Amino acid sequence: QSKKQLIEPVQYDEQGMAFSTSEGRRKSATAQAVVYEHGSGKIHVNGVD
RNA sequence: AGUAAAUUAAGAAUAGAGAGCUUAAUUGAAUUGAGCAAUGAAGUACGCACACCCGUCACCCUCCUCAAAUUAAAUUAAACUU
Ligand SMILES: [Mg+2]
Repeated sequence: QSKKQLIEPVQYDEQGMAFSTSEGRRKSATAQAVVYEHGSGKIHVNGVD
């Protein structure tokens, strides 16, 4: 049993910036984050700050 | 331990009727042993006495024995003289 995280791929946007996506589940909530390799720390949740 | 707590929603059943019941969700803890030891099991030893006691005195009836003398009921060797 490999207790080692399964690294996600690194996709590319139309602009060409690198980004990865992953799902998360806590209680009944489910989230789908889309981290970008380069940014200024701007997190937008459901299109809101 | 997503527990307690708190806050919500729905459902069953009714024509209507619960502060009840069932189910779902949200927020979300504190604590978990230097005893003073309660049960249930395991092991361990011992305690108990039955198969779930004696003593005295209480009324009851019976045989038994001795027992004071009394009253008797009755018994028994027979010898001896000419
Ligand atoms: Mg009602």
